Formats: sequence, C-alpha cells, structure tokens
Amino acid sequence: MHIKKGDNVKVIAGKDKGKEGKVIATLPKKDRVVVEGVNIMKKHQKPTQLNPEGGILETEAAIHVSNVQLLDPKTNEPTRVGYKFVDGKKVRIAKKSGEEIK
Amino acid sequence: GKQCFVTGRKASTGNRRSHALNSTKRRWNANLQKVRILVDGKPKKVWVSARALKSGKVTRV
Amino acid sequence: EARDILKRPVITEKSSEAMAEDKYTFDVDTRVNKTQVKMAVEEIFNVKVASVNIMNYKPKKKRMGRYQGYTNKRRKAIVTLKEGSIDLF
Amino acid sequence: MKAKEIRDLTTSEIEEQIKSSKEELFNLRFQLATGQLEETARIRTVRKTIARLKTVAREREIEQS
RNA sequence: GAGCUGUAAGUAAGCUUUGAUCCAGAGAUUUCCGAAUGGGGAAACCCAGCAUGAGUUAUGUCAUGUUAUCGAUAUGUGAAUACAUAGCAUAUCAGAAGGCACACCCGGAGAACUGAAACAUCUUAGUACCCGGAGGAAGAGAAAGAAAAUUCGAUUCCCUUAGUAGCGGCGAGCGAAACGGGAAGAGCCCAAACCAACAAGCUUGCUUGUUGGGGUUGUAGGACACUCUAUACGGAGUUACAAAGGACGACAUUAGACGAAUCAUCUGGAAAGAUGAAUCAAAGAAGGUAAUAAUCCUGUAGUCGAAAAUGUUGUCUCUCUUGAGUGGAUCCUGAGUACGACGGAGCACGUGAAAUUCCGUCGGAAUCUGGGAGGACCAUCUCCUAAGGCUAAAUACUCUCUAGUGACCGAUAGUGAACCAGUACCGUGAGGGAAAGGUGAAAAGCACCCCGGAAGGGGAGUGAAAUAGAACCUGAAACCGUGUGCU
RNA sequence: UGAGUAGCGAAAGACGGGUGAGAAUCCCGUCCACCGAUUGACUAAGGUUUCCAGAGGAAGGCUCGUCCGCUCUGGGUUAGUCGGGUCCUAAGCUGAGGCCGACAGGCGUAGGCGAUGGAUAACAGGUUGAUAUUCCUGUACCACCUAUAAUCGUUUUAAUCG
RNA sequence: UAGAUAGAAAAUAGGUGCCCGUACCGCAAACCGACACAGGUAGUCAAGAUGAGAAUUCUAAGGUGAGCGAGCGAACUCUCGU
Ligand SMILES: [Mg+2]
Ligand SMILES: [Mg+2]
Ligand SMILES: [Mg+2]
Ligand SMILES: [Mg+2]
Ligand SMILES: [Mg+2]
Ligand SMILES: [Mg+2]
Ligand SMILES: [Mg+2]
Ligand SMILES: [Mg+2]
Ligand SMILES: [Mg+2]
Ligand SMILES: [Mg+2]
Ligand SMILES: [Mg+2]
Ligand SMILES: [Mg+2]
Ligand SMILES: [Mg+2]
Ligand SMILES: [Mg+2]
Ligand SMILES: [Mg+2]
Ligand SMILES: [Mg+2]
Ligand SMILES: [Mg+2]
Ligand SMILES: [Mg+2]
Ligand SMILES: [Mg+2]
Ligand SMILES: [Mg+2]
Ligand SMILES: [Mg+2]
Ligand SMILES: [Mg+2]
Ligand SMILES: [Mg+2]
Ligand SMILES: [Mg+2]
Ligand SMILES: [Mg+2]
Ligand SMILES: [Mg+2]
Repeated sequence: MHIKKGDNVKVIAGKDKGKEGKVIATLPKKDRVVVEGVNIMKKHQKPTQLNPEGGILETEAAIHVSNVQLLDPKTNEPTRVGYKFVDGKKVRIAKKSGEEIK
Repeated sequence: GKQCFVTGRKASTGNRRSHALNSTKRRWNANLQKVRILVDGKPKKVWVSARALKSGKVTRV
Repeated sequence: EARDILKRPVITEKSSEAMAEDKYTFDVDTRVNKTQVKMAVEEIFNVKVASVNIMNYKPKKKRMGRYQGYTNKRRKAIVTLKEGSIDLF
Repeated sequence: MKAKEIRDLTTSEIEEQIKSSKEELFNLRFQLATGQLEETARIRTVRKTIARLKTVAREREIEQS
C-alpha cells in the first residue's frame, strides 16, 4: 500500500470525509488502514472480561485504503503518490508538487 | 506359447464355415515337431516347423 | 539418541504414586525397545535403573466441532531405579 | 545462531554445538511437560539452529565429495 | 519493503529495516509402506545374515552400510562321462521390473442385445470388453505405384469425385478408388558381385568364416576395364542420410518495476449517483472501494527488468566425406522366396468370372533374351523392378501449464462435489453414493438491568436497518394459530 | 390427514431418608420378589475405549431424569516364565529353475509360508477409582554371559563338540 | 558314527534376558441381527435339600427387579383355572 504507518492523510470518502489524521496502523492483507479519530466504533465490553472495567468502548476502526489520500507537504492538499528512483533508492513523490513525501 | 524356433511359424486364428455359412472361431496350428538341433553350439530339443526342416535347412544333431 | 528416545515425562496421579516407589514414567518413541529406554535414562539422568516396564497405548478418537480424528499412538515406559533419583521438577 | 556464525565454527565445533543444542531442546521439552517453561518460543529457536548446524555440516561434506 | 509466526479466531512466547513474513531460481533434509527387492507378511509390521562401528567385565542392546529375481557381460570351478557340457560360485551393469492421460496410436484376441418389423447368411462390428507394445505423436513412406496424356513421379492429411462404381438371403444394409483442387514436402542406407587382411579345412588347390573396402539400380544399375577430377579445395551433419563435443551471442520461460488525469455541491449511513465546472487517453479492459468511478485503489496502454536454472536458435569450432564419364566380353542385383493347391482371412467387393494381399498345410520357379502389374486368362503394348532396412513435416488426442473467450450454469442449475466429497452413509467385496452457499459497509457480534436452573425472552445499547443477532439478504405456498364483521 | 389414535419390546415391587429448579423413574437404607447347569464366575471370537473419576442435561434413552454404554474434561492396560513371535509341522497357500498355454496366464519340483495340533522355564499372598501369574512381598524356575572353580583332558587322540 | 579340536566343568559369586497382546463388553444394552431388538453366538466352572440324574421344586455363591406409569376391574381378543 502507498499509505504507510505514521503518514498524515485526508479522508476523501466515508462519514469522516474531510478529516485528516496520522495512520496508526495498516492492514496489508485487508487493504485497510487505521486513522486517528476516524471510523470510531462503540464496542460493548464486559466487566466480566479480563479488564476489570466494563462498558461501551470507543476506538478507531479500519477504513479502506482507497478512502484515504496522502496530503502534499507543500500545499497540504490530497495528492496521488508517485515513485522516482534516486541514488538507487525509490522515493515517494507527491504528484501535485513533486516533493518527496517522506 | 508354442512357435517354430527357426522361423517363428505360429498358430493363427480364422473361421470354421458351415455350408449355411455359419461361422465359428477356430485355430490353424503350425506343424511343429520337437527335434534336437544345435543351439548356441549345444544340442537342444526344440519345436521346429516341418517347413523349416524341409530341404535339410535345419541340421538335426 | 537418548534425548530422542525419551520424549517427555508423564505427570498424573498414578505416575506420582509410582514416583514415591522410585518408579518414573516417561512417554517414549514408539519404535524403541525397553533396553534402549533403560540405557537412555541412565545416560541422561546419570542414575542406575533396576527395571523398565513398557506398554503401548492405542490412538484415541477425538472430535473437535464437525472434525473427527485420532490422538497420536503412545508408548509409555515405567522406569524403576535401583540407585539415584530423577528431579522432574 | 545464524548460518554465517556456524560457517565460522570448525566441523568439530558444529558437532559439539549440535550436541549442546539437542540437550538444551530436551531440557525445554521436559520443562514444558512439567509446566515450568513460559518462554515457549525458545524451543523453536533451538530447533532451527540445530537444522542450520546440520545444513552447514552437510554442505561441507558435499564440498569434500 | 513492513510487518510477521497458514486455515483460525484467541491467548502466550516471540521474530523483523543488522531487511521478517512473502515471491522466483538452485540446493539440503526427505520416517514408514508401496514394483518393494535380505527373509517373511493379514500394506504401512515382524525376523535375520554379513561388514564396520557404539556400548557392556561380558552376554543382551544399538548405529551405518550391504544382502531379491531375471537378463547381459566377465571370472573361476565343473556331473553322469575321456575330452567338456550341464550345473555351481563370484563380480559388474542409472539393464528390466512398477505406475499412469477413463485421450490419441499400433498389434493379439474378440461379444451381445440390436437391425433385417421373425431368423440362420448378413447386420450391430472388428464396436464394447480384455491383453501386449508404445510414441510424443503413432502408423505409413521413396513405386515389382497410378495409369493410358503432350503422362505422372515416396508417404500422410483435407476438399471433391459419390451415396457414384460396386457389394448384398441383390433383403436390411454396406460402400470405394483413380483423376482434379489443396496442406506439407526429403530423401536414404544395406545384401550380392569384386578387392585387401586375418583364421580354419593345412594340395600348404583355393574353398570356407570374420573384418575393412567397394556397391545400391529400371533412362536398367553396379562389379569389371579404361579415362578425367579431389585429399577436405569444396560438400555434408547428430530430424533419416555416421557420430559425440566445446565457445560465444540472441531470443524466450520461470520473480518483478515504472505507469496519465477530479474537484465542489445535493440526497444519503456511505457517492462512484444527480448537478456544475474540469482533466487524461498508445490508458474508456476489468475488479475493488459504505449505491453505478477513464481521473480513489488494484490495474490497463506503453515502457523497463534477471543472480540463477531451463528451452529455442544463430555463428564459429568440431566431426565426417572425393566427384563424374565411356565400353558392351564376363559376373552380381534379396529362394523354400515368388507362385500353385486345399482351408481361412483381408481387400467397399458375402467365392464370385475374382484380379490385387496375408495366414496354416503341402507342393514349389525364373534369373535381364529375367521377373511383376495394368480386376479371370492369353497375346501385344505400356508402366514398374518383389522376396532387406531407415526417414522430418503436413495428421490424432489432451491428465497438465500459461493467457484468454462465451446471445454457456447460477445452488433441485452448473461437475457427483461452489461447503473438509468420492466424504457421510450403504455393501463381505467388486461397487453404489448423497445432503449442505448468502449477518453487516465495518464485528461495530447486544456493556448493563430484569424474569428464568438453563433455554428463552423484555428493556438498554451497536447499526442506515436487529422486523440484519449467527444455515443471521429476500422470505411465496401448503400447513398451524389468535382476534374480529357477517353467518 | 389418519390422531392425541396404535404402540411404548416377556418380569415385583413398597416405603423411609437424601439430593435437586424440578423426583414413580437418581443415590442410600430396610423389607419384599426373581435366577441359581444359572439372569452366577471365566474365556475365545467379534467390537474397539464402550473402562475410571469429576462435571453436564441440548440431542440420544420408546415416559421421566438430578441418571446413563450419551455430552464435556482429565485419566486408566506394566510379563525371561501367560497367549503369539525370535521353535515345529497339517490341510491349504506359494513356488528358483521346470512343464504348458493366442496374450493375460495355468500347473508344478526343490524350497518357503501356514494352527484348529506338537514343543516350550512361576507360584501364593497383598494392592488401585480404573492393571495384575504383568506392580509389590515372599519363595522359585529357565536360557545365556563373565569370573573363580573341586575334578577330568591335553592332538592316531578318548577329556570335549558332533 | 562321519567329521571337529585342548580344552571341558560338579559347584560358587555376580550379571543379562526383546517385540506384540493385556482396558472393558463378551448368552450380550458394548458381538451378528438398521433398534439399549423375546432371535443367533465355541469352550471352561457350576454348591445344598430332593433324586438315577447336569431332570424336577425350593435355596446357595453371586446377580437382578427388566427405562413409561396411575386408575378401573365393560364388551371383545389373548394367556390361565374351574
Ligand atoms: Mg522388504
Ligand atoms: Mg430382428
Ligand atoms: Mg423386429
Ligand atoms: Mg515411425
Ligand atoms: Mg544420425
Ligand atoms: Mg493510476
Ligand atoms: Mg465526490
Ligand atoms: Mg483361397
Ligand atoms: Mg486387363
Ligand atoms: Mg442466467
Ligand atoms: Mg435459492
Ligand atoms: Mg448440485
Ligand atoms: Mg448432486
Ligand atoms: Mg380411530
Ligand atoms: Mg381406542
Ligand atoms: Mg394403548
Ligand atoms: Mg419395557
Ligand atoms: Mg433346572
Ligand atoms: Mg461407565
Ligand atoms: Mg426424554
Ligand atoms: Mg503353483
Ligand atoms: Mg518362473
Ligand atoms: Mg494353537
Ligand atoms: Mg477390572
Ligand atoms: Mg482384564
Ligand atoms: Mg449352539
């Protein structure tokens, strides 16, 4: 996946459309990523469970990678990603500005 | 598994035909006669067709 | 091969009772004779073995969900020690 | 132990390490049987080292032949 | 190139940018049974010999290697029985075995129901089945051919000739071929005469056996005699034509890489939809993404890439190798063969006027002024030259792999099998042989409270929806209830 | 639908006390009854974990169920002498060479395999929830090995193997 | 006996002795009968009273009360007594 853990990405699709956050986790096999403050789910947790406290738990849920776009460093605008080989190393390049994403 | 040693003359299959042209399977057997002949320079009793023996082509010892 | 011969110790109520009588139970390789077991115990634990008693356990049917299968066949050896002791724990 | 380190070891050294590794594995198996082992991952780590030791030994023997 | 320790969740312990997991090439390990092969055996086990090694005071025990049969090739011993022949022992051999693709090929052996409105000839059919041998194809194949022209020039396959000519209780039915049009094309090597060498019979006559040379045919060719030409110059080649190799290059296959261009609003749980304004296109194939996306993702067009292995192929190298004439004295040119009779079979052709071709039995030629064929046979003419082999391609089929396609199926369909199916189950066995898909976008899979032993339920909460709560999309009918207007 | 119908598979139960959400049906006790050449005790086939303990009550059990040959979890089978093998052979099976046969294959010799028979050394007591001629206790036997050996022998042999 | 070869051992002491089966049912609810099925399943042991007896009847050792019950006490059917 072009999107990687720790990247800052705008959400371009879903309920959280127009929200920007760091990628907490990436699930390669599922083609899904976790973004902070995005796709929050309220999960019923038993106090009977190993955790002493029990109740509804709010955590981010995985979102499809296609619904997130990397933000251009210069303009802070969502951009498709390109790869250029520099000094024998492939580099992620923002299509909008041509800057190296990371 | 009986055949002429010299020529490989062997039984063949065909039909026995009645006057009404009824057909029954039959065999034609070679006239194989057990004879002592030299094999590998050593006398051996083997089955040979009378045709092969004819004209003294096969020496019997 | 001594390590290969003796797979593991057996810890059960009957086994523990035997341990009081200086008899030690080990699951062993299914192909080994009792003489091999005696020598293997002596090498590993540096003890003297009075006798080895051996028995075979058949594979046992076990069902998980809709899947039916068998446990592994087992060879169990009980080793009486003339001298020394084995500290399993 | 990775193959590179094993390759540095002499044939006798590998043989000694194979003996040592097997004893360690046996101890772990008895510990697991008695429920005394928490670090279960050690068992597999020892197994793969023994496999590596044997591989290097075999490679040498084939090279000799 | 950042996650990873399969399904398969979860827990635990861990691994990984000092490059995990993962993907491709190569290698290592690879228990036991099974042809199964040390012997035995009710497969997956039991019991040994020999050699070497481990252990033991020693015995017991253990490890490794080796030990089937048959064949072939050697070597040594060697009966009745003098010689020597069985026989016997030993060694060697990537020798054979066994399996499968329920296909295609060649061969052995070979039905019946059926049709003939019965049935026997005939048909079904040389089909099914069985068995043997294969090969990647097989078989066939360089005229003792087809013919009757101004002839053609191995074989195989397609079209056509034709449902013709024929065959046929002349019934049912069976059913060509040559010509002509095409696919593909390639031609070769022996036997013999004769020469040289070796060996045996010892005329030690020159007759045999072996090796090398020579020679290959119909326009008769060859030997033989003679005359030119040439020692690989040239030419040919591992697909026949003789048979192994080496070097370098190219291409292909087996992992991959880059790869254009969209935003806003409206509805909604969510936009890809609608609306408006843009953009790319050698890319508007396709799939996915919270509804229908050329521009969000994976891709596509296009372009690039291989350490290693394999295949194909080109050029060198390598290997092998003389090629033509003239002459008509003599010689050679495939024998128990051709052929005939009798009995069968095969030829579209059922014994017929039956050529052509095979088998069994018996008989049995000729030799270039020879022999065979042109559908009985004879003459004439014409065309060939049997009784020895080899030979690519065009043709057949698909267990399998890769890339695709469909006015093909869509869970009673489509494979028997969308699912842990040749399973469950059934049978002594051969064998027979099922049923069974769908929560949601996401597991967010109902904290907590209440009745109940539990099951199950009522709330609360999650969700767009729970009347989506687990064989959980939709939810017909039969069928079973509860209530109600009229009776 | 038939229909809350037929059936619920040879039999003697009763009561008390427990347990439990629930008891004709489970546990325990007393009395009663039934078999006793046997409904008792072994054991070969065959089956294959059904065995023991704790737990459970959906389904199975012709009712019920707190219970079970059911479900769940964890356990249980110990041999020089017993049965079999490392001994023997019968019928039979197989079968080097061999004989025969379209193929496949049939037959058969030497030799193998093959108990239902022959040979063959351990008994009594104790012990667990579940094994016992197997464990343990006591007292034995058999084969082999090592050492020390009364004695005997010491190459036509006269001790010894055969 | 043919053969083989210097060693043989009454005893004594010490030591070695493998594999497979072993649970449990087994005239049965666990085997063969689709069933927790009145059928079938080789062999061994088998007490007392009675008796010729392994018959008969009642008991022992040991095991069992049988996996629907409670009422009522019609016809009819079955099994049985008179
Ligand atoms: Mg074997
Ligand atoms: Mg008819
Ligand atoms: Mg008819
Ligand atoms: Mg061919
Ligand atoms: Mg060649
Ligand atoms: Mg793109
Ligand atoms: Mg939009
Ligand atoms: Mg004829
Ligand atoms: Mg004519
Ligand atoms: Mg359709
Ligand atoms: Mg449907
Ligand atoms: Mg189907
Ligand atoms: Mg089906
Ligand atoms: Mg009625
Ligand atoms: Mg009634
Ligand atoms: Mg009734
Ligand atoms: Mg009953
Ligand atoms: Mg009686
Ligand atoms: Mg029980
Ligand atoms: Mg019930
Ligand atoms: Mg036989
Ligand atoms: Mg044979
Ligand atoms: Mg017996
Ligand atoms: Mg018991
Ligand atoms: Mg028992
Ligand atoms: Mg009987």
